[PDB]
Amino acid sequence: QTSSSEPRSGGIGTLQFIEEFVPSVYFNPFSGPPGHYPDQFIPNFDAVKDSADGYD
Amino acid sequence: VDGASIKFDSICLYATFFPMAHNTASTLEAMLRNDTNDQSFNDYLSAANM
Amino acid sequence: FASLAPRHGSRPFMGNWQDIGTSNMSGG
Repeated sequence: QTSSSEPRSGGIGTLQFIEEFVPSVYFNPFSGPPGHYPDQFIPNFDAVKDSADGYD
Repeated sequence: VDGASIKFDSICLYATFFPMAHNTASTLEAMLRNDTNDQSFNDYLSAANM
Repeated sequence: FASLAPRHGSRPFMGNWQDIGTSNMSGG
């Protein structure tokens, strides 16, 4: 068997970043109540913390 | 002519920051980076002066 | 955004909706 023992999970490569993550056309932006906004546009935002990261 | 002189020794830039909560100051950051939420200003005089 | 507003009683002390922008110029 040439392949791995366990299938790899956790992070996509460059070619799958191209297929997914097509640029988001966000119509009527930020119209909702807070918490229903795209916070995952923000480069500081942990999804499983629901908070923006800091320097420590 | 009257001998008044001025001499600028040093200079510093100061900036007071509102200590906003980091998950609130990131929601305001994200809202203010749209093309629809551009901070638009106007000169109070609003005149071209000749 | 009622968690950012001060609580006069148990109601959030919000501003007005239309008081967001400025409009003053030199006589206009």
